[PDB]
Amino acid sequence: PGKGVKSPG
Amino acid sequence: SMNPPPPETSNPNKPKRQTNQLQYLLRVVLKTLWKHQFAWPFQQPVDAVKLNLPDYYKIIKTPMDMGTIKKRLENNYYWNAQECIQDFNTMFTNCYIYNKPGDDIVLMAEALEKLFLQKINELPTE
Repeated sequence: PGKGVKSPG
Repeated sequence: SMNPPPPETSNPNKPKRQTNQLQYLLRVVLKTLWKHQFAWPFQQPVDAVKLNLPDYYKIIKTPMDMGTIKKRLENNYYWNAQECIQDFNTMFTNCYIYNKPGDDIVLMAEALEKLFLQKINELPTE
């Protein structure tokens, strides 16, 4: 699997 | 679960240098990437324990991250700019090996890489 959803800083 | 030791940031046997290109890599290139809204996943080694990615360090045997690069530059760890540029390229390559197109981490890496390449296109002289 992957790292999932990432929000910008 | 365990992370590996991080990449070294100092080595008392490794000759050190400051070059105008290395100075640019810290004060222009790294600075601009570090402040970008997409920088945060790349500011420290991948924490495969916290992310529950038990295969990460099975697949990625040459890890790299901008926290490591920042420290190497601040320590004058490198002899030349190409060593540092290789570390950036390793960081991006690892991301593209482990993750899939369209994953958020990949979109973030792609934008950072474009910015990196724009800045290194204008490396100064000595």
